[PDB]
Amino acid sequence: EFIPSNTDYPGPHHFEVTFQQSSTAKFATWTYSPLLKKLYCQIAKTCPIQIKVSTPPPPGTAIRAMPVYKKAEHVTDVVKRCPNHELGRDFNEGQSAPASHLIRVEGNNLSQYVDDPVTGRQSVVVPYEPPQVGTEFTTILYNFMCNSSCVGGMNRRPILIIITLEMRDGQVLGRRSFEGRICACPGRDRKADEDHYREQ
Amino acid sequence: EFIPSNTDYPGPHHFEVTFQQSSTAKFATWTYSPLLKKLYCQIAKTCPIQIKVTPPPPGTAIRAMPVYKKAEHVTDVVKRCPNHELGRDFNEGQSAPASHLIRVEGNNLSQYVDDPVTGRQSVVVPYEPPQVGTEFTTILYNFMCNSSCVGGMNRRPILIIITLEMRDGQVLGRRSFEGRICACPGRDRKADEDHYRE
DNA sequence: GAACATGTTC
DNA sequence: GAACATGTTC
Ligand SMILES: [Zn+2]
Ligand SMILES: [Zn+2]
Repeated sequence: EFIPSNTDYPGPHHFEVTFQQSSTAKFATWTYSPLLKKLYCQIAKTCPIQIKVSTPPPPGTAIRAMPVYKKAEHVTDVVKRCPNHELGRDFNEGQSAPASHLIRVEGNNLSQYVDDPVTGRQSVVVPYEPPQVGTEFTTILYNFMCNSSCVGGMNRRPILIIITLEMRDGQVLGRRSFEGRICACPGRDRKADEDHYREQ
Repeated sequence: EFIPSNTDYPGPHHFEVTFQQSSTAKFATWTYSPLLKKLYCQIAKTCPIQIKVTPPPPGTAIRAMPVYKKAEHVTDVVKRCPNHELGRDFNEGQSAPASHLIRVEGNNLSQYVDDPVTGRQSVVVPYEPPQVGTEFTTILYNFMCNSSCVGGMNRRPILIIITLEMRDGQVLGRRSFEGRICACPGRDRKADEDHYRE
């Protein structure tokens, strides 16, 4: 349990996590690499994630975002904000979410922020909301308060976002995961990363 | 007093601040440019600074103190970037306050002073007579934050303000020079000295 | 955004 | 130490 399972498992309900493709326009804040199942996002800059459910789940069902290290070695390490930002004045003050946590859900007040005493694991749970009428997808806002190169945070260590569809009980109804990249230039990094990996 | 004066003023005694030249072998933990009166130093890697003196009324002591080179930022107080101030790697092991950028390695008689009115951080040590056969006294120094350290002096150059002053704390000597805690003190000075030439 | 700065890898 | 990684200046 302390190491959570990256492994995708879309539940009985179709569990789809989709990033509505950013505006094509030049200034991206979060481009997502379909090919790399990787998300390059600017820091503390809201990026939204869509979730598609083929069939409705029993109520109280909810979604848990959780960051973790890709590097097997680090998986053991807990994902947390870099102290330097953890106390940082600039955002702690706007947002009620605990400083430590990396993943902030933006725009929900039922958002529950979690530390697993057993695993000392950061996460943030929100209760599933019916996709807007005439709308396919329940969209969510996620804020990352640490760069991927944030030293004393996950310096230099890639991470995975584990979004799970869970019962109140906690039974896993479906999970999807992808690489994250909080950087300064999610654009450049994506292209270099794409050319860098694809051209290989 | 809030903005300490960069200006050099060797006094009655000849205040000699000098870095005995580094090995000249390829590896450079630290280097000091005499052209730019700038010192390049790897982080937290001990760097030795000596001083050559007229003997000075006892209790005289010497204080290092960092200040931003950029006028705009002289007002700001140089301090360890949180993410280091917290940092386990060295904050444990040494007895000096994490806040502090400059650490003196050799002494236990060193005092790390956080001014209440200015709020500035510096370390004061008492002058020791150069050891016999030694022309001058030599003080270890430790910088616990890269010159490019976020939440500290993340991008902004600094000057080390060294001064020898009496127990009264009056100013007897003073010299300052720019510092740059980097990861590659060598390439930097060559880049910077190279740059300046052209 | 391209030029630059600056830490890290192999 | 060269070549890569990555926030930052203008
Ligand atoms: Zn951070
Ligand atoms: Zn630091």
